Amino acid sequence: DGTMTQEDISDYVAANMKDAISRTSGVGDVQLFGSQYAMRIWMNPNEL
Amino acid sequence: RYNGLPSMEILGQAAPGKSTGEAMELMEQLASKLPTGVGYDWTGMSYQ
Repeated sequence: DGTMTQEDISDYVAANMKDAISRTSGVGDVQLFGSQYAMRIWMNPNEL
Repeated sequence: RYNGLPSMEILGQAAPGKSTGEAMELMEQLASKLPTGVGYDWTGMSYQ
């Protein structure tokens, strides 16, 4: 429905799916094809 | 927390005469009519 971006889908999987899948029966390592959201502080050197 | 998610453990039992299966089936029915984003699961003796 084009309400969630690539970065938004990656967060939801990382935050609400990955942990449970990684603890699932017979599952070894789990690799996220993306990244979980973090609080990004994009600094401006001119304003600093 | 249960399986890495916020939870609240609820104890209980079947009334005189009725079995554990019937009591659990009703809890599953009552749990389905709860607000959006509220799930459930069985643990300990109920898991077995």
